[PDB]
Amino acid sequence: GVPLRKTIAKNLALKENVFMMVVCIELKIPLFLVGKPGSSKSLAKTIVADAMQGPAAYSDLFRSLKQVHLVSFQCSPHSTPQGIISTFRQCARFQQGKDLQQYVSVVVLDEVGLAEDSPKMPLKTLHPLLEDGCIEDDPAPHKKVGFVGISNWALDPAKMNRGIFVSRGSPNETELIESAKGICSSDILVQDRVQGYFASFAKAYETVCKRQDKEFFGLRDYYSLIKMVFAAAKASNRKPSPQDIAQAVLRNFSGKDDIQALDIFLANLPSEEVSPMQLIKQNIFGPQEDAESRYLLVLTKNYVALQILQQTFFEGDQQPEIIFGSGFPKDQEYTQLCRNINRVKICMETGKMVLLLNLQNLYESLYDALNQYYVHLGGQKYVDLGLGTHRVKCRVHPNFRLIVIEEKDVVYKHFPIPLINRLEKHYLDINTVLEKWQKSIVEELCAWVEKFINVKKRHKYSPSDVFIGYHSDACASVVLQVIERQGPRALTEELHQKVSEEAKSILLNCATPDAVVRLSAYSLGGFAAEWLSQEYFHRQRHNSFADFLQAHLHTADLERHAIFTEITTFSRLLTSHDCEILESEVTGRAPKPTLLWLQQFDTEYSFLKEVRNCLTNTAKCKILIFQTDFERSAQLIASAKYSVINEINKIRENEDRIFVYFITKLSRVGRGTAYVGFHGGLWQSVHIDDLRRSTLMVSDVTRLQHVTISQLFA
Amino acid sequence: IEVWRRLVEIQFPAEHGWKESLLGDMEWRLTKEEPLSQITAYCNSCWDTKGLEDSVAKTFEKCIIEAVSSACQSQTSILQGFSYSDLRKFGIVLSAVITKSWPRTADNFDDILKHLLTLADVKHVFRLCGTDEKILANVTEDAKRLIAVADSVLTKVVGDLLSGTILVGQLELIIKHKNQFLDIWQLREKSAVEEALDWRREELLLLKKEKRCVDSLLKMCGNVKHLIQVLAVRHSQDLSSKRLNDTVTVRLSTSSNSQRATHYHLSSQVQEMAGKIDLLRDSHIFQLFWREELEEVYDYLYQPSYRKFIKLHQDLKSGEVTLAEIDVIFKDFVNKYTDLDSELKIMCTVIKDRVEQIKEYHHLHQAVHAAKVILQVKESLGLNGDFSVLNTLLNFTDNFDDFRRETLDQINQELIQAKKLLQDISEARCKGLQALSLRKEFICWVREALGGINELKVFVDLASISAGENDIDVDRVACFHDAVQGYASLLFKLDPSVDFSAFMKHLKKLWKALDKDQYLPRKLCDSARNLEWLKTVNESRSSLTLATAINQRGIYVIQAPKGGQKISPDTVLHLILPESPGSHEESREYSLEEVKELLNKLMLMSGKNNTEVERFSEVFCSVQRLSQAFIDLHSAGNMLFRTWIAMAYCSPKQGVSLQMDFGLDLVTELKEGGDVTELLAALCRQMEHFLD
Repeated sequence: GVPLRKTIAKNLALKENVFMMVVCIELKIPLFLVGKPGSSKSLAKTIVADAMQGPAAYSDLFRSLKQVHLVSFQCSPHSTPQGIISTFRQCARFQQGKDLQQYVSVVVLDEVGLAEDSPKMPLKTLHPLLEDGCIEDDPAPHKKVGFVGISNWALDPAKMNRGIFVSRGSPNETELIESAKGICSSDILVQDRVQGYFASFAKAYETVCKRQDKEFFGLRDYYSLIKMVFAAAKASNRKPSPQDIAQAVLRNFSGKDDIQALDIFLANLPSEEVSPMQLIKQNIFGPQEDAESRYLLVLTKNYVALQILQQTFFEGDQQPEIIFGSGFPKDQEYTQLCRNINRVKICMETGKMVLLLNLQNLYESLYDALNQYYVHLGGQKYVDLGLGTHRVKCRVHPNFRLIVIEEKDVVYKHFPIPLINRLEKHYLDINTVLEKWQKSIVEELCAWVEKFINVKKRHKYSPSDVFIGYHSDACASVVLQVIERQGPRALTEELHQKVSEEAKSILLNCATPDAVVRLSAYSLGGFAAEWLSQEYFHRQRHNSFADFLQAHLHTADLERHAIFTEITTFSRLLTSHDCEILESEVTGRAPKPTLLWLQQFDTEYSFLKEVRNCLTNTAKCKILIFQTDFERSAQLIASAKYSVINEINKIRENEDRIFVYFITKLSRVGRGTAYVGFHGGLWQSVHIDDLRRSTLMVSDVTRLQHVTISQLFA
Repeated sequence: IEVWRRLVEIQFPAEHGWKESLLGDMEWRLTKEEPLSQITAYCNSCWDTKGLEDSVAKTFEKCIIEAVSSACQSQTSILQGFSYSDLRKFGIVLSAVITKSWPRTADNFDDILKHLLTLADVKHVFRLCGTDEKILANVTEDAKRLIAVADSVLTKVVGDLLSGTILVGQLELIIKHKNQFLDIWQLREKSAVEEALDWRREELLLLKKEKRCVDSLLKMCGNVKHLIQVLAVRHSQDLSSKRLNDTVTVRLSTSSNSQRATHYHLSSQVQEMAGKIDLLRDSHIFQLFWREELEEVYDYLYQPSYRKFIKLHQDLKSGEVTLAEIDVIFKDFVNKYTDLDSELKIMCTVIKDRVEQIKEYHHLHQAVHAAKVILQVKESLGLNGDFSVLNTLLNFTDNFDDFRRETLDQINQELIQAKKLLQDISEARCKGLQALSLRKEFICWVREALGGINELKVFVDLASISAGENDIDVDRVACFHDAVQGYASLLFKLDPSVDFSAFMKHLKKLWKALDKDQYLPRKLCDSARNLEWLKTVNESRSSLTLATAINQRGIYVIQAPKGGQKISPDTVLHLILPESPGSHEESREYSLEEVKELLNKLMLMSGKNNTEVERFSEVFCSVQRLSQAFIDLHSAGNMLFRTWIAMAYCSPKQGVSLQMDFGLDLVTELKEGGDVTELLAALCRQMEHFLD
């Protein structure tokens, strides 16, 4: 009677849970459900809610049953009894002035076990509430409400008001095979074609669950593998190939190091190769049909995955929207959660991909949105989003994908297991994208750098003192940017040489003139030192920001309408006078370059308003300059970068070119944290010692190399 | 080179770094060039007639060796079409090649074999060595030792092959690289195997075929494992490192044709059974027949199912198959004409549109369904024209049990025409008409209330007022709107006495209405679900309207808590919403909790240009910041703000945007206009500086 997606496992667990939920809601029996993630608890919740809508039910069975209104409340270790009390009071109010024989309100407590031994002891209030709905106030009929407590963690029966408690255990091989068949029940031909691998998959899943230390993998991964194989065989109209099984396995059983998931799964079989890049592409741009895949949980180190994604997958106007924790001084509150959820919902409605980078706090609000348990209305699917007590169904566009970027350690340590199991995991670092020759190039570059720094040389410098913003993954990001810019061209000796040289140049572009002069000197001249000096003082532009801007405007990618440059300097930041000089210099090409100071904005909305006022203009070439004085400034800089990118994406309407220059002032010595650059992706990193025009010394340096202090006065 | 030699040989004290720096510069000038060009120069350009002892030549050779190492780690062969004028330099290059290209674990027969069978440089060096013997003198003793172990590997592989004692892995790789292996063998020998390789290939193919037949046998029984529970040990054995003559009886020059008893020693009966189950493992029909322990699976399970299958095949080729187990079998091939044609083609081991009968038969069944649905719609829309033309097909199931014994073309003649009368009706259209027929009260209510499409918009507008300010509640209108628009032909402008012909000519409109939006039936059904709310719309605020009103007139009041209440944003801050001029409302008062609930609503609402929401959130955040500053000052013991009240007007009221009163005699009432957010930010900065 209730409508269900064909790919849903009509297994014993779901049936039993739905039966029990319906009965205990119609009769108001406290029902507690416990089971590992994927035990069909929340799915049963959504199905039960969408089923017994009352007169609006899909079947005559539920048209003769009480109408249900859920009031969900995610229990956490930080919960308080007041949360449960307010939830029960809200449910009662919903029941106030209604025919309790044709309407019932249900308090749904998710993750009850999280609050079992909480010091605040919130569950101590369930016993009275479950009894009469009133702690101390007088009882009443509309206060007695239904209760469903879903948990993936163990519970104490003494806190259940001696209600019904259903603890489901880890299913067995035959249960897994039966579920796999229920998933493939849509087509019997494909079901028969794939039925051979069910036992092998179940055995491999049990082996993985045993081997793994923490419950990283779960039932949802097995089910997603079965669905992938089923859809592959259905689209192929033929027995699944080894490469299909491999793709599915590595799409659903990847993300951990200990578990290989391939040698375990095959174990009787050969396919050839598939990289996490292809897997992420399949998740985002997978080949009417409910062939929907879970959301991604890209793990990485130092957030390189963000730049890899920005440069590799989406490079046109299809860019996603980045949700991030505002690093501004005053925008650190729950209003940030509200804004981020609004943006998530707007993207869901519109079909824009989403990138969560630091939002693990937005999981009490997206919990049900990641389960992918949809309810439909007219061919459109709706999933529950939430803010505090508020929880409502938001539409989901088919083209909507979500990508979570986080650090491997943060995930393995603080991420809740169900959140992991709700997502498709994959590890993405530079090494996972680079081939062998490129890694050798990285090593050659590290060596060439250590030479550059010190030749033969009385002082000992560090690469961060010569290459501003240098860090561990600098040359790696350089080579990645290089190969991504080149295209898909294959290996070649000439290509190796070209990559090495282009990386050398890109690194030098963030070097100091002192360094190249030192190299020319301590090398007593030399072909290499002089070639680099030429590249630095003649081919490139570091004498001032105006010359760099001229070169960029004259040699900017025509196709790309947004160029992002991260500049670093030691001199004083620009001012109205420098902006006026630039305007007088860029006349006819671009209007007055807008200049902004991140330290002047106390909130992200003010920054966004300014960026929009600057972008709302009709100029065909808009130059934006965001100046900061490093001295928690990295968080602000990154937040501003993400905001600028998102805003430029929202106004991706024409071919108007948008140049962006983040200018960070640094100290040649330092006074604290170390500045980190080479963020790669869509970010040309540059170092300009002094941005001014050198009125006093109008000479381009490398001219005082052929002049004495005496000839200056001649 | 003359200049570099002259300069480097100047016998400066070695503790100064003259030769070092000069040679570094020369190496830099060299490395720039493509490594291939470097090697071509080192090998052909005449520059070493004055001995190679000079450090110049040593550095050149070092750079060339690095180049060769890189290009070998590139697996891009170098010696292809390579010309040499010097044999010493070319020998150095060849030795570097043989050494670097060699695997870094070059003691494993397997890696060495794959390396000499895959890489091409090996072929070229073997060919050169076989053609010219002088180049060998120019080869290093290390490369010579490598060549020797390579020739030993080849001799061992050939002894095996011609003898039949080879590992399955080596033989597989050799067959994969048969050409390269043969060529290297001919080249080295110049300083049988073909027929041997062919025989070993046949043996390997036979072994793999037996393995595959066994795998099919196992997978077949693997289907009933949920009902009924050595060969596994053998078939599980990793053949990769097993010996051929052990598994399969290799045909050497020792004996001519002879049956090959493989690792299993299958009884020819099991051999035939396995061949059958293997050529029939891809048969869904056999997969079903397999459904009704140790062996005896032959005639307890396999033979009954197989004889039933052969009888079924004979009937297929005859057309005598009956309809009953036709329905039981081909139920899964509906709309799968390709799967069915292949399941037939596989039966010609010993017609194409003979099975069309089944196909047509399926259509007939579908028609019946459609017919029933049509009847239902005739009752739902209350038609009157005659529709008993399908009652024949209605009594089809009143004749099912008597029809099944009627074989296929023996089915009947009459329906052969009725099928063509409903052949146009697809299953999707059947579902549309089904959604229409299941719902009757909704149809009557629609005919009554609206009466016509022109009355729809008005209704829709009203529905938009009482939708509910959210996604599903708002979409409930677009649904039932697209519905009344698509199902209009059958709801309003249909004559109640239009029989089959006119009825189909009318449904010609619903055809397009559906092909435009394939979700129309879902919309109609979800509307019929919402009949109560639609009637509610007929018989007759929002968070966005409230937010707009707050922006236009709201006044955020920051105060010191009264009644000794604790100091907290809930106690310090509260919003006042004055009634609009003339409106029967009053000056409502909202707490912080209510404001933030309204904010959550605005964030999660339909949102179908977030201008008012943005201003609301901005002003709310500014006021919260101001309240926190006031609280912090209060905690620090500041007595000035004890009686301080601030009223921030979300919109300028009489030119006043912000107002402050310390409740004192000296300090008069302060007030200022302009933008509330900038002013509040300045005030908060000032209050924070004052706190410090």
